[PDB]
Amino acid sequence: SAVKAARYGKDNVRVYKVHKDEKTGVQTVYEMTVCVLLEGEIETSYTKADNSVIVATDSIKNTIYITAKQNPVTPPELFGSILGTHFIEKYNHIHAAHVNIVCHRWTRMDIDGKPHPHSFIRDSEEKRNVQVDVVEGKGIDIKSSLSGLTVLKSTNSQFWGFLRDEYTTLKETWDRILSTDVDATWQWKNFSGLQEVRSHVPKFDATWATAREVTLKTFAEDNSASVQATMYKMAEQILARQQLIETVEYSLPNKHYFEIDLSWHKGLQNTGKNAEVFAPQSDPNGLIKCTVGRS
Amino acid sequence: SAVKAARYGKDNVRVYKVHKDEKTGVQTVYEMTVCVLLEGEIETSYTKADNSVIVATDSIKNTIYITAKQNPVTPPELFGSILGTHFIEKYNHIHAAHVNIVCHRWTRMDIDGKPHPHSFIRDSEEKRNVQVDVVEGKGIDIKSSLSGLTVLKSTNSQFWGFLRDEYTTLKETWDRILSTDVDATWQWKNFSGLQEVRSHVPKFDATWATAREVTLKTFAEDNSASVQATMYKMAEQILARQQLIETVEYSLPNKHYFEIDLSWHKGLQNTGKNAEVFAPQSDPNGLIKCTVGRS
Amino acid sequence: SAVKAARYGKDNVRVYKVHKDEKTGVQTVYEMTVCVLLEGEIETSYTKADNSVIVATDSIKNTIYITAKQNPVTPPELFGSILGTHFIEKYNHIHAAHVNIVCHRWTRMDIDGKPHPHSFIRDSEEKRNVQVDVVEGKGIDIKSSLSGLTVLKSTNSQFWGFLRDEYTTLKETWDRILSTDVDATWQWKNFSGLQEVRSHVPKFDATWATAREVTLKTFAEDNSASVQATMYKMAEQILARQQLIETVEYSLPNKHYFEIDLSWHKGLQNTGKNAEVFAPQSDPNGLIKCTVGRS
Amino acid sequence: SAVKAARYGKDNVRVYKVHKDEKTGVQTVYEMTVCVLLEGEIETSYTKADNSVIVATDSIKNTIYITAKQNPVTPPELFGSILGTHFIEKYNHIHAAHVNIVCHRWTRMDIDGKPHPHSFIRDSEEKRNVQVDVVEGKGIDIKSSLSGLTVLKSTNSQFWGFLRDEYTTLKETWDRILSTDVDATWQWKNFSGLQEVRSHVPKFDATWATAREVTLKTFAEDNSASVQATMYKMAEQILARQQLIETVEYSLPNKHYFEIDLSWHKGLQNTGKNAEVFAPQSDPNGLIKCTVGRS
Ligand SMILES: O=c1[nH]c(=O)c2nn[nH]c2[nH]1
Ligand SMILES: O=c1[nH]c(=O)c2nn[nH]c2[nH]1
Ligand SMILES: O=c1[nH]c(=O)c2nn[nH]c2[nH]1
Ligand SMILES: O=c1[nH]c(=O)c2nn[nH]c2[nH]1
Ligand SMILES: O=c1[nH]c(=O)c2nn[nH]c2[nH]1
Ligand SMILES: O=c1[nH]c(=O)c2nn[nH]c2[nH]1
Ligand SMILES: O=c1[nH]c(=O)c2nn[nH]c2[nH]1
Ligand SMILES: O=c1[nH]c(=O)c2nn[nH]c2[nH]1
Ligand SMILES: O=c1[nH]c(=O)c2nn[nH]c2[nH]1
Ligand SMILES: O=c1[nH]c(=O)c2nn[nH]c2[nH]1
Ligand SMILES: O=c1[nH]c(=O)c2nn[nH]c2[nH]1
Ligand SMILES: O=c1[nH]c(=O)c2nn[nH]c2[nH]1
Ligand SMILES: [Cl-]
Ligand SMILES: [Cl-]
Ligand SMILES: [Cl-]
Ligand SMILES: [Cl-]
Ligand code: NA
Ligand code: NA
Ligand code: NA
Ligand code: NA
Ligand SMILES: [Zn+2]
Ligand SMILES: [Zn+2]
Ligand SMILES: [Zn+2]
Ligand SMILES: [Zn+2]
Ligand SMILES: [Zn+2]
Ligand SMILES: [Zn+2]
Ligand SMILES: [Zn+2]
Ligand SMILES: [Zn+2]
Repeated sequence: SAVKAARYGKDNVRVYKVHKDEKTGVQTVYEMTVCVLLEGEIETSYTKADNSVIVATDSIKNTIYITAKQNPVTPPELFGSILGTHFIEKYNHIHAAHVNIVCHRWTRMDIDGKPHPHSFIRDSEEKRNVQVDVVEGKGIDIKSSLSGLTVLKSTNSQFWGFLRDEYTTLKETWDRILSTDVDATWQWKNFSGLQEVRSHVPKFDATWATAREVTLKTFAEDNSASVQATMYKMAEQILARQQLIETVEYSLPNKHYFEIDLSWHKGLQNTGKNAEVFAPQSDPNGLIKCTVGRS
Repeated sequence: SAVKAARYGKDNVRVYKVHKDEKTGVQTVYEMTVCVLLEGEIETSYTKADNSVIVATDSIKNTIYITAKQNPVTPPELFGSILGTHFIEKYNHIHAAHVNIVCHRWTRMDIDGKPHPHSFIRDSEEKRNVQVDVVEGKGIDIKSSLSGLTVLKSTNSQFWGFLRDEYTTLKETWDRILSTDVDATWQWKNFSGLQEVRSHVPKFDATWATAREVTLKTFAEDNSASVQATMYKMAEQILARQQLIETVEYSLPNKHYFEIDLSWHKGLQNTGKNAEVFAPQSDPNGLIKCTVGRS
Repeated sequence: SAVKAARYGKDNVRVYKVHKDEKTGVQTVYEMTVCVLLEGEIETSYTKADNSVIVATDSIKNTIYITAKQNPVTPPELFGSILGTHFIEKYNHIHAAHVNIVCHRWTRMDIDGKPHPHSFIRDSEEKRNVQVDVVEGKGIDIKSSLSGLTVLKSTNSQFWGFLRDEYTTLKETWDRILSTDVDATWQWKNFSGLQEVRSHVPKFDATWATAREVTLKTFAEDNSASVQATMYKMAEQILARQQLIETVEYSLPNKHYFEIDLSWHKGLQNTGKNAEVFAPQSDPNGLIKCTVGRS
Repeated sequence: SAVKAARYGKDNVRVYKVHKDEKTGVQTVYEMTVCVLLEGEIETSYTKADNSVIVATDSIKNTIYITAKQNPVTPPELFGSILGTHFIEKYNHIHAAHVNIVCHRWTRMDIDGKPHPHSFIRDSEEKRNVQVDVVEGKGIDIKSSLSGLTVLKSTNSQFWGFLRDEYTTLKETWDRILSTDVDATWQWKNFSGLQEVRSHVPKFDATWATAREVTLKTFAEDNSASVQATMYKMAEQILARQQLIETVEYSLPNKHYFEIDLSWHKGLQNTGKNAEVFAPQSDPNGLIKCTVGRS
C-alpha cells in the first residue's frame, strides 16, 4: 500500500471579528466558519507514525485566529488567500492549503429609520462563501459563491414539452410555482499569488453583488421555461459582467409545491386556474445543475 | 389503569396559500406548518380498540386544507381559531382542539427598487407563531409569538455585581458582546368564541409588530445590565402598549462570544479594550426566562 | 408590571466522565447534556438590575462539572437529584432547581466476540433522559424517559372502524406498516429528598429497562388496532411492574409509509396484497399521546 | 457563453421495500434515499428552452420506484448499477447516470431472545452508501462506503512529536480520548457493465463487512500515534483483503474531548492521570483524510 492523497487540518472554526471606528463610534462585525486543510510532504505521518511533519490542527486553529487579528477578514477571498499563503510560505514541506470560509450575515439594524452603530440582525441563513486553494508554484484558485438564498415565485413558471414515454405521469403545465435554494459559484481566473489577489480586491464584493442581483432579477422576471433555461440566463449574464471569472455554476433544487384536489369535498375547486391551497413537498426534489463558461 | 389525559391529531402539516388580485395582478403568498391535536370523549380508542371515536388524523389533515381554502389564513390567530372551532362544533364528542401554527417568511422581492408582483424571498428563519386552544364551553386561548429572531450587539452589554463564591470564575465585565435568539410570547385575554376573536382581528398583526419593534429597539438601545434586566424592559413596554394581552414571556439564550488571549504569540493583544477577534461558542449557553404580567 | 415567573441557568452543557478500574483495566464512559434552571428570590435581577441575586450561569456550569467529578453520574435520576439539591441547599434564596439530563449512548464494543476494555460505539441516537425538579420544602419530582427509539413493523398493524364523514378519504386497512419514534416518560412518586432518592437507586435502571423491554415486545407482538390501543397496553404493563411510578406517558408519531400505485405502468401491481415498494412520508405525521395512571 | 457541464435529476427519493417469505412468514425490509442525475445531449434544455431532451425528474422518480419493484434493491451496488444502466440504455441521448444510494438501518428485533419475523429497529444512524456512475461506453464505476459510524476510545490514543513553533500551544500527550465519525470509501475496479457487476455480487456485502470489521478492530486495538497513523492501518488491511478494490479513502473528524482544570476549586484534581470529567467540544474539530492505493 501507499498514500495516493492526503490532507488534514482544522474544520468548523468559528471566528468573529469586530472593527470599531474611534472617530464615529460605529462598530462593524464579521462572523465566519473556517476550514483549513493542508497537503505536502506529510505521508510519513500516515505510514510511519512520523508526527514531525504535522503542523498540529490545534496550531492551524491558532493561526486562523492570529491571521484574523492581523489582517482584514473581508472580502473573504482576500482573507482566505492570506491564510492559505501563510501555510505554504511558513512551512517548507507544506505545498497546498485549502481554505473554505462560510460568511454569516450580521446586517446592521435600522432603529427608527437610522442605522444603529453596534446592533445587528441575522437576516437570513443565506451565506457568502469562498473556497481558496493556494498551491505552491501554481498560484491561488478561488471559487466564490452564494448559497442558501431561498426564493419562491407564485406564477410565471412553466414546464411543458418534455419527453413523454411509458415512465411519464407528469402533466404539462403553463403556470406553476417555482421555489429553490440558490447555490451559485463563480470561478476566478488563477491568480499568481497574493499581490495579484490584492490588486483585484474591489472586484470580489462587486461580483458577489452582481451575482446576487442577476440571480434575483432573472428569477423574478423570467417567464421560466424550466429551471434549466432560467439558470442558464443567470450564468450568461454574470459572465458578461465580470471578465475575470471563467465559469459560473448553479445547483438548484426544484422544491415542489403540489396542487391539492379537493373536489371530493362538496365539489370544492382548487386545481388549475382555481388552485389556491398547495402542499409544499419536503422530498423528493428535482436537482438541476449547470456549469457555464465562455465560448 | 386508566387514561388520565389523551390527545391526538396530525402534526407537521405544510400549507401554502396564494391570493391573486385579478385587478392589479399582484399575488401574495402564505406558508405555514400546522399541528392540530384533539381531545374529548376518546378514551375508548385507547382502552377498548374503539376507533369509532377517532376522527382520523388523515381527515384532520384534509380539514386543514379545506379550512385554508375557504377562510383567511391570516392573521394566524384567526385561522387557528376558525380551525379549532370547527372541530369542537362539528364533532359532539370532541371538546378541545389545540392548533399550533408556525408561519414562514415569504417577503415580497424588490427588483430595481419596485415591489415585484409574484416573487418572494425567505429573509430569515424568524417565525411568527400561534398556539390556539379552543375548549368547548371555555372559549379560545391564544398565545402569539415570534421566534428565531437572531441578533447581536457588539458593545453596550455589561455583567457585573453577580454573586461570587467558591464556584465562581467568571470575571466581571463592563463591555461584552450580547447575542441571542429571541423567543417572545404574548398571551391574550380569553376570547369567548370566534365572534370575539374576529372583533379584534386588526390587533393581532399590530401587536406582533409592536412586540418585534420593542424587542429590536430595546435590544439595540439598552446599555444592558444583564439579559434579565433587558428582557424585563421589553415585556413591560409590550404590556403597556396592548391592553388585551395578559402576560409577556421571553426565553433568551445567551449565545456566548469568548475573548481569545493571543499574548503567548509575539505579545499580541486581543483582550479587554484590545479585543477584536472572538470565539463564538456553540455550547453551552445561558438560558434566561421571564413571564411578566400586570401589577 | 411585575414578574409572574422567572427561571434562568445554563443549558446544553456537555459532560463526559470516565471510570477506570485499576484492578481490571476496564474503563467505562458516560456522556450527557445538562441543563439547569434555577428559581427563587431573583426577581430584582429583572426589575432593578440587581445582579447580587444571580448565581452566574457560568458558575452553574462550573458546578455541574464539579458535581460530576465528586459524585456518581449514574443513574441520571441520582445525579440530577444531587445536583438540584446542591443549588437549593447552598443558596438560601434559591428555592427550586430544574435539572434536565440527556444521556447519550456509548455502548462497549465487542471485538472478536469479547467486550473491549476501553472502546465504545454510539449505537443509536436513542436517549435516556431525566427531568428532576428539586423544590425546597417540597421534595424531588422526577420524570424519567426514553426517546428517539425508532422502530418499524411491516405487518400486524391495522386501522379500521374510524369515523367516516364528508372530511374522510382514508381507506380502512387490515394490514399496514407502523413506524414510530418512541418517547415514553414515567413519573415517579414524589421523593422527600436525597436520602429517599438514594434508597431507591437500583429501581431507576431497572425501570428504564422494563419500560424499554415492554415497549419493544408490545410493539413487536401486538396486532395493533391503532397507535392509541397499542401505546395504552405498553403503559398499563409498565405501571403494573413498578409501584413507585404514578403515571406513564407516551408521545408517538405515526410515520406514514404510503403505497405506490404503479398500475399505470404496464399493469404493475404494487397495492394491497401485492404492495412491496412504498413511499416513506417525511411529513405530515400523526401524533398520538396518552398519559395513563392508576385506577 | 456555452454549457461546459450539465446534469439534472431527482434527489432525496425515499424508498422502502419489503420482502415477504410465504413459506416461513419472515419479512425483511429495506429503506434507502436515492438520487439520480443524468448527463448527455441535454444542453439545449439550458440554452434554447428545448424540453424535448428532458426525461422529467418526476419520471426519473417513477423509474426509481418501478426499478425497485422489479429488481433486487440489495446489495445497493447492484441496485444502483441496474438503475443507472436503465437510463443510458433506454434513452439514446442520455450518456451517463449518476446514482447515489444511502441505505438506512432496519435491524431485525430480538424479542425474548428470538428474531422477530416483522419488527425492526433503527440501531444507529450509521449508513451504508454507494455512488454508482454508469457511463455509456465506459462501464460502471462504483464507490461503496460506510458513514456515520460514531466511536470513542477512552485511552490508548497518543499525540506527541508534532511540529512545535511560535503558533503552537498544544501539549504533547501519551494518553487522550479519541472519538470520530467514520466515513470510509472503497473504490471498485471499473466494471464493464451489468453482467460483470452481477458476477461479483457476493463481494459487495462481504467487503462492506470487512471494511466495518477492520475499522472497528483497528480503532479498538491500535495504540494510536495519531488519527493519520491509525486510519492508514485500516486502509492497508482492507486493500489486502479485497483485490477488486483499487483504493480506500477515510475522512475522520477528531471530535475533541478537553480536560477541565478544576484545581481552582478546593484543589480538585481532574487533569492528567486524575482526569475523570471532560468537556466534549462541538467545534472546531480536526479533519484528517487519506486515500490509500496499491504500491
Ligand atoms: O471546501 C469546503 N466547502 C464547504 O462548504 C465546507 N464546509 N465545511 N468544510 C468545507 N470545505
Ligand atoms: O424545471 C423543471 N425541470 C425538469 O427537468 C423537470 N422535471 N420535472 N419537472 C421539472 N421542472
Ligand atoms: O444534492 C446533491 N448536490 C450535488 O451537487 C450533487 N452532485 N451529485 N449528486 C448531488 N446531490
Ligand atoms: O404547540 C405546539 N408548539 C410548537 O412549537 C409545535 N411544533 N410542532 N408542534 C407544535 N405544537
Ligand atoms: O446576562 C447574563 N445573565 C446571567 O445570569 C449570567 N450568568 N453568567 N453570565 C450572565 N449574563
Ligand atoms: O431550552 C430550554 N427551553 C426552555 O424553555 C426550558 N424550560 N426548561 N428547560 C428548558 N430548556
Ligand atoms: O426539561 C428539559 N427537557 C429537555 O428535553 C431539554 N432540552 N434542553 N433543555 C431541556 N430541558
Ligand atoms: O393508528 C392510527 N391512529 C389514528 O388516530 C389515525 N388516523 N389516521 N390514521 C391513524 N392511525
Ligand atoms: O410535536 C408535538 N409534540 C407534543 O408533545 C405536542 N403537544 N402539543 N403539540 C405538540 N406537538
Ligand atoms: O453522490 C451523492 N452523494 C451523497 O452523499 C448524496 N446525498 N445526496 N445526494 C448525493 N449524491
Ligand atoms: O491525531 C491527531 N492528528 C493531528 O494532526 C492533530 N493535530 N492536533 N491534534 C491532532 N491529533
Ligand atoms: O468537512 C469536510 N470534509 C471534506 O471532505 C472536505 N474536503 N475539503 N474540505 C472538507 N471539509
Ligand atoms: Cl425538477
Ligand atoms: Cl448567561
Ligand atoms: Cl396517525
Ligand atoms: Cl486533529
Ligand atoms: Na511550502
Ligand atoms: Na364538540
Ligand atoms: Na435555598
Ligand atoms: Na444512451
Ligand atoms: Zn471542511
Ligand atoms: Zn474544506
Ligand atoms: Zn406538534
Ligand atoms: Zn402542538
Ligand atoms: Zn434546556
Ligand atoms: Zn430544561
Ligand atoms: Zn444528491
Ligand atoms: Zn448525487
